Amino acid sequence: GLFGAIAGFIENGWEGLINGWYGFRHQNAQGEGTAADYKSTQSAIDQITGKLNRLIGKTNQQFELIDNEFNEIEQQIGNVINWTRDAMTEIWSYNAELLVAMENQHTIDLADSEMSKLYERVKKQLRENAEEDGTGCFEIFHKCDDQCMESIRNNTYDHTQYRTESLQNRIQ
Amino acid sequence: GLFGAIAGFIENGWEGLINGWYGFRHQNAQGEGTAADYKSTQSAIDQITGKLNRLIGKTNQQFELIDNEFNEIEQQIGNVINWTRDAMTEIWSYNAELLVAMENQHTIDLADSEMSKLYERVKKQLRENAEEDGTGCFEIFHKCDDQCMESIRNNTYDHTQYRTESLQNRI
Amino acid sequence: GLFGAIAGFIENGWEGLINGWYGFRHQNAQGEGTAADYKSTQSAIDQITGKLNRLIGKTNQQFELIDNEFNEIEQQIGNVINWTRDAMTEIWSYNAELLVAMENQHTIDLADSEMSKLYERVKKQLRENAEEDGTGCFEIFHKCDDQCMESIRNNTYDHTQYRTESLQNRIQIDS
Amino acid sequence: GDKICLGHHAVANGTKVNTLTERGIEVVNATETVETTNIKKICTQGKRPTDLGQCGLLGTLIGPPQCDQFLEFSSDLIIERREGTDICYPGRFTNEESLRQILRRSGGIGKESMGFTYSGIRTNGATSACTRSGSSFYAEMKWLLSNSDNAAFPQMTKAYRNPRNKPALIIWGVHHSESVSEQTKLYGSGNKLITVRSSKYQQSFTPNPGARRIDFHWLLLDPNDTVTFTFNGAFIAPDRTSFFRGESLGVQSDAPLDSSCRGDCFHSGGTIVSSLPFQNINSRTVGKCPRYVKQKSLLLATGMRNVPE
Amino acid sequence: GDKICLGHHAVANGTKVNTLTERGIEVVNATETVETTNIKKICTQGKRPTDLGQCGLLGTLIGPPQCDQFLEFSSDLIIERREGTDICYPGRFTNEESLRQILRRSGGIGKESMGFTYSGIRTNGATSACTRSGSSFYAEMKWLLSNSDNAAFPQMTKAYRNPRNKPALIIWGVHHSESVSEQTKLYGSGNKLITVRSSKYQQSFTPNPGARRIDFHWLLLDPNDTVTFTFNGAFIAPDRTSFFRGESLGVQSDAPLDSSCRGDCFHSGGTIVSSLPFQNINSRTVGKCPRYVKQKSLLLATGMRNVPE
Amino acid sequence: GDKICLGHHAVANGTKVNTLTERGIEVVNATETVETTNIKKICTQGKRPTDLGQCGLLGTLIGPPQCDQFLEFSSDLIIERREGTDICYPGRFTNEESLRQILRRSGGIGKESMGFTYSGIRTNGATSACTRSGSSFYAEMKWLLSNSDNAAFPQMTKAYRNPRNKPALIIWGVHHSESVSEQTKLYGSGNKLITVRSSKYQQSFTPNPGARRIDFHWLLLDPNDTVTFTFNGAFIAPDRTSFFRGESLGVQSDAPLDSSCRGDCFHSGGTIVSSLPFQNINSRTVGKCPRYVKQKSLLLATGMRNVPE
Ligand SMILES: CC(=O)N[C@H]1[C@H]([C@H](O)[C@H](O)CO)O[C@@](OC[C@H]2O[C@@H](O)[C@H](O)[C@@H](O)[C@H]2O)(C(=O)O)C[C@@H]1O
Ligand SMILES: CC(=O)N[C@H]1[C@H]([C@H](O)[C@H](O)CO)O[C@@](OC[C@H]2O[C@@H](O)[C@H](O)[C@@H](O)[C@H]2O)(C(=O)O)C[C@@H]1O
Ligand SMILES: CC(=O)N[C@H]1[C@H]([C@H](O)[C@H](O)CO)O[C@@](OC[C@H]2O[C@@H](O)[C@H](O)[C@@H](O)[C@H]2O)(C(=O)O)C[C@@H]1O
Ligand SMILES: *[C@@H]1O[C@H](CO)[C@@H](O[C@@H]2O[C@H](CO)[C@@H](O)[C@H](O)[C@H]2NC(C)=O)[C@H](O)[C@H]1NC(C)=O
Ligand SMILES: *[C@@H]1O[C@H](CO)[C@@H](O[C@@H]2O[C@H](CO)[C@@H](O)[C@H](O)[C@H]2NC(C)=O)[C@H](O)[C@H]1NC(C)=O
Ligand SMILES: *[C@@H]1O[C@H](CO)[C@@H](O[C@@H]2O[C@H](CO)[C@@H](O)[C@H](O)[C@H]2NC(C)=O)[C@H](O)[C@H]1NC(C)=O
Ligand SMILES: *[C@@H]1O[C@H](CO)[C@@H](O[C@@H]2O[C@H](CO)[C@@H](O)[C@H](O)[C@H]2NC(C)=O)[C@H](O)[C@H]1NC(C)=O
Ligand SMILES: *[C@@H]1O[C@H](CO)[C@@H](O)[C@H](O)[C@H]1NC(C)=O
Ligand SMILES: *[C@@H]1O[C@H](CO)[C@@H](O)[C@H](O)[C@H]1NC(C)=O
Repeated sequence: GLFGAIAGFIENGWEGLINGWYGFRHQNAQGEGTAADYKSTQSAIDQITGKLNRLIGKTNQQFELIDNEFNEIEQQIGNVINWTRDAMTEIWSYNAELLVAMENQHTIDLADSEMSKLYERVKKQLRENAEEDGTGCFEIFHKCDDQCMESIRNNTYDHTQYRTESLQNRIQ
Repeated sequence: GLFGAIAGFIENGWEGLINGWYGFRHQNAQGEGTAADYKSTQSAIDQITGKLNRLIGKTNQQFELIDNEFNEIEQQIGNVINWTRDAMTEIWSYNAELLVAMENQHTIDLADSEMSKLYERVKKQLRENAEEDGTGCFEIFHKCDDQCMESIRNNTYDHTQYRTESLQNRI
Repeated sequence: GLFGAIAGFIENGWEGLINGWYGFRHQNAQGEGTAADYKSTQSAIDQITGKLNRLIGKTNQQFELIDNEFNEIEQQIGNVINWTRDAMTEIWSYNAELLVAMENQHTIDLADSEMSKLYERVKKQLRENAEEDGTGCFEIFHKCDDQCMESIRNNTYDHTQYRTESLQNRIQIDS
Repeated sequence: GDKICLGHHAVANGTKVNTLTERGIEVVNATETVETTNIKKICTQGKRPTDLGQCGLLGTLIGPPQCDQFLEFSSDLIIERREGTDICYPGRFTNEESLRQILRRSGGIGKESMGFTYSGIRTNGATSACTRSGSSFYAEMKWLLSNSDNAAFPQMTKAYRNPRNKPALIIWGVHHSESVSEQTKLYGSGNKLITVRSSKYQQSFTPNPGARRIDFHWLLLDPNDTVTFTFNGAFIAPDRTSFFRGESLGVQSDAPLDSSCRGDCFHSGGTIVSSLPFQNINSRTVGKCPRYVKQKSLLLATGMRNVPE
Repeated sequence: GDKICLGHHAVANGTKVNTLTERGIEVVNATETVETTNIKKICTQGKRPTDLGQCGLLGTLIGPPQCDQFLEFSSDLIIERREGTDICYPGRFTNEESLRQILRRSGGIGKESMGFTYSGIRTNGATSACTRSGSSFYAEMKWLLSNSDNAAFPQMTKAYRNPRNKPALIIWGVHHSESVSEQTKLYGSGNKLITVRSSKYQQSFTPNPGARRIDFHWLLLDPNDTVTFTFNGAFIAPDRTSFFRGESLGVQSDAPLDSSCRGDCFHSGGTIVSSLPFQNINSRTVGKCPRYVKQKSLLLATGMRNVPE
Repeated sequence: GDKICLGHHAVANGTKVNTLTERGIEVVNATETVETTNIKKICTQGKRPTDLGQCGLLGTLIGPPQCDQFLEFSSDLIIERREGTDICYPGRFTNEESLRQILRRSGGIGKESMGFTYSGIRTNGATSACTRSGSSFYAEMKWLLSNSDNAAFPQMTKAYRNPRNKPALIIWGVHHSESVSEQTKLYGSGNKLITVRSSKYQQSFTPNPGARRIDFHWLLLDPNDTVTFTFNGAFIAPDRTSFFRGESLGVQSDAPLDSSCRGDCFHSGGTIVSSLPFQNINSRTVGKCPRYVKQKSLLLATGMRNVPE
């Protein structure tokens, strides 16, 4: 990853995230639980779908026979054909090796940016009410139940409500 | 898309921003005010031209006739020429497509990058005097008049001179 | 320069950092000092060696002579061959041009990334105990001797250990 | 302390792919881009197919017994077979592959009578080599010879002007007898010159006895243009001329026809059906085909890095 | 509280472009990369053209009436025309296309005499197929024939050493009479034999009486090298050989010439003027050209993503 | 006030590379991908070379004196020189180039007797151009003529069945005499003809007397298949036939061999040794070669953006 989230500061993936691609795992007094952000999963799937749209269902141009495997042709022309054919294959094999290699690179990093973005939002959403732990967690400084953790995922977290309270906790 | 600023955490552009590519919009005691930025605007067009200088005005190779339009040549040979020629078209139509599609993706992501790069230059410069919306605004916790706003714009803003004041406003 | 670290906020590179690729430079009460980073140098180099493997020492294509350079072959087929060869040249000169120009665009930005990643690693380590100065340095709000500096470089720095002092240096107002 | 943690998904069974810097890096899910699944059948559904079988393509022009079925064939997909031959009486078409390629895209042929009539000679020249319940000849040709052995051949001129709106395929032949006596016995004595002239073609022919053959020659005659023949023996006359119906694709294969599968990309070993942009099945394809590559497989990532705990 | 906000420009006038991820995303500004704007003219400014008109290219070697002002020409842009003809009297060149191809890059021709003087024979054989003031012949050629009707043509040798620094294009002809009777009239009676022998080229010719035609054959004679003509009749001998000037580009077209536009990319119906990398105008071009693609449009972004207010 | 900083390395003066958006941007380290250093020798180490010296490649099949020591050979690397000649006596091969193209990948050749025994003719025809220690004509050929001058040469049939594992290379020659008279002196009067027939191949040849020459022809006989020669004169008969060994590369060069450098890529001017993807040395190469590009240098960044202090 170029953004340093997937296989970066985030230790690993979650083998129990069936809901989507990226999620929220919260810990509180109520207990542990896991959700999944639709917006950032969908944003990432279309960019992969769009990649396959350009590569699949391509209309190809017609090509006719230039040689003859039953009654063989004048070997001057014949060999010229073979020679050309061989070069054509080499160009395409090179391009296929490169297209995929190049596209896969962009795919991996694109999924990583998505991780980075979602993290970025939550960071800015939480303002001065939480501190990042460095492995992808936010230590919320005010007591925050299942309804409260909801407001973060649902992206409707009024930070003012918990500021004075979680600030006092940040000094002690 | 990659950087998350343009069509990301920043809502939209400004059709009123005619003076340049990227800029600042301050609100305070003395009305509105919009002003472009040079370095980052300049930097971005330095790059876009670079792409153009690599595509426009190329020296092409010379190619002679191999066919004959008016006196149809031996079909064996012509069909070979016609195969090769169409095969070449396929390779270039591919390249053209993929080059233009590839270069374009890079243009989109580079331009989003210049926005982020600038946004972070500012974030750092303000230190603890301002917080963040997450919509690309910095809530400044002291009185910054129009002549203060410009210090920020061109990297002369001294955060220490407003720090003590700012910190108490964040409480 | 996508990640804005190299040729961005980090003013310049250090001509005297031959120990490695990306590094640290501390300034404490005990003087000045430079040390390099293995984790992030190696991450970059492995991804650059990767590119060389991809292009250097690749299996070449079989080539055979179709022309004749001693007794010239019939003119018409000679021109078709010449035309075809020159198309190949145009094609491969295009590809190489672009392959390299793209691998070089990715190399520079990949390098910038590793600098930015390490920077963000250190930023998170220090937590509330330091501030960013905008030039790539951290103003550390507590005493940090050689052992302390060492712990940061090799990721064992314990922020909770120094937090209490740092806050007494950052918030220079009454609460 | 209450915490909220962000993170991505992973599977137990990732797939390996290649990037610009990594080779063999593992992703959540991937997709093959190289087709390797072949249908061992020529997929003719939708098409109007022609399985020439025993009949060679150039054969449909002259009409040996093998091609009686396809004298005026009509298709948009012409399947040649290995056992197919163009002639029965020994002899070879000149610039034959050029003609083959033209016939492969022709849409089939429609034969039209050239309207030649001859007296003073015999036009019924048949041979045992080509039997159709007794000795016969190529069904579109006439073997012109003297009324009796050693009788002189009259200097003849025959002209055909193309009344259609599309070019006309004109085939004639030069019969080379066995001995010098053979040639004198069927035609005159002396030099037998055939001359064929149109407004963009002039060619002459001399028979070469010593080894018997009918070598066939062709020209494409434009609308409202004339072909003239001037000869005095050894000449094999066209009865009918051919016109191309429209468009077709020519395939060479040993694969059976199947009218239940549909496809548009063909080769000697069957049909390639695929949306995929590349294929490793066969490099020598006809029709609308995916680009041929050397790799068995090239997986395209459709998911992030797989980082299991 | 006071605040400073960050942003970028926008428009309503945004162009839809294609990326690896999405077809039809909107950017601030774009710029077409495929050229579709044709000039219906051949662009001859800065060059030195030679429009051949009624004169077929190879006509410049032998000199039928159509090609009289093009016998020696200097040019870096040779333009063939649909109407151009190589001949006046029925006949054809050997490896004509090969010759055409080497003539197109010649830089034009310069003509020099071969020092051929004849006696004991006639030199002035004309025909009604080539008219200047009535019966005429090929201007760079001599039709040699017997002193009277049925008179015997003498056995002869003709040598010519290339004096120059570059190779010479020697063209000769063979005359094929209407009949044996006619050949006996023009030259002697009996076997007629022509041998053209250079140090790198041997090739016997015998005339074949049957249809009136003159076939032209050719070689490149090297410096210091000698070509030798041994013949006894039916020989259309050259009066003049031809040397190439430099480098030229050959074009085939129907477009008129224009000396007020500059360009290096020519085709069937004009000239492509562009700094763009690709063109969608014609798959068949000559000179220094952008690459033909099949897309009408491939738009390159020259601005950021457009998100209007 | 303690502080820790983050940074990267730099050198005094790095190297300039090109990117997508900038030209000549300095980076810490870069490497070359285009090979321009040529080794001016044929690097034969590991291979078994065959420097054909004065023997032309095609000589090896018919056997002129310059090829006595190459009538049979084994090689994975054949090196043709400019001074090689295939003939001893005027005349060309037909298809000379494809025959070279086939021989250049043969892996060498081995000769076998066809075992033609001849009755009632003269076998020992000789030329002084070919005379040597061994025999007075091509080593692998027999010049067949009449028992005496002007005597009639009988109509004759000779056949050869390939008894082997792999296809045979069958060479025959056609003799064109100096004159009609001379053709009569060697083979008798009358029109002459040569026919050659396998199950793939069928071709008729007539001598064209006028300028002394021997033109050679060839085919590839299937294993188990028979070839057939029918002829009444002017026939140059094969004594032996060639069989290809394995796999070779064929180089045309004027550079000396060197048996102390490993080579895989070859061209007219020596050897390219390089694991580089591209080369700017020579566009016409043979073997496992870097692709030819028209650029001198393409620098690839092995390091980061250099920013001096
Ligand atoms: C006369 C005709 O139209 N067809 C003949 C055929 C031809 O005359 C011949 O192929 C032309 O060269 O010959 C047939 O021949 C009988 C006989 O001919 C002798 O010359 C030959 O030496 C014999 O072997 C024998 O073939 C034939 O074989 O088909 C008869 C046919 O009607
Ligand atoms: C005698 C000569 O050098 N040229 C003749 C020319 C040739 O002999 C002939 O073209 C070679 O095949 O014939 C020309 O004449 C007019 C006349 O020719 C008769 O032979 C023919 O029978 C008539 O129909 C009529 O065309 C000619 O003009 O080409 C005369 C020329 O002098
Ligand atoms: C008879 C035979 O098999 N070979 C002759 C040879 C042939 O007659 C000739 O190559 C057929 O084209 O001629 C050779 O002899 C010397 C002699 O030949 C004259 O034809 C020529 O004018 C002179 O060079 C003269 O010396 C020959 O070797 O070429 C003799 C050989 O026996
Ligand atoms: C050009 O290549 C083709 C295919 O590689 C060659 O044909 C093959 O080789 C032999 C015949 O010599 C057969 O056993 C194979 O079945 C052929 N394959 C196909 C697909 O046709 C062909 O011989 C080559 N041409 C020349 C002139 O060497
Ligand atoms: C190869 O393709 C060219 C197309 O450039 C063919 O030439 C065209 O012929 C078609 C009819 O067959 C006409 O519609 C066009 O007017 C022709 N165009 C030109 C520029 O000549 C040509 O026929 C093809 N060659 C072979 C051997 O099939
Ligand atoms: C095909 O291209 C090559 C040039 O790359 C021609 O070959 C040579 O051309 C040079 C011109 O400077 C001359 O020295 C010789 O005529 C050739 N020598 C060698 C070693 O290749 C070739 O002539 C071209 N073919 C045609 C038909 O023009
Ligand atoms: C992982 O990828 C595979 C193939 O890339 C997907 O398999 C396809 O699944 C659909 C059903 O949803 C089938 O109809 C197709 O036939 C499959 N395609 C192929 C090419 O085999 C699969 O859906 C993906 N897995 C998950 C969990 O999304
Ligand atoms: C934007 O693109 C348009 C159309 O290609 C062009 O006229 C103009 O030069 C470009 N630049 C600006 C700044 O408008
Ligand atoms: C840089 O790359 C080159 C390969 O061209 C290599 O020889 C050199 O040792 C590398 N490293 C340095 C530090 O120069």
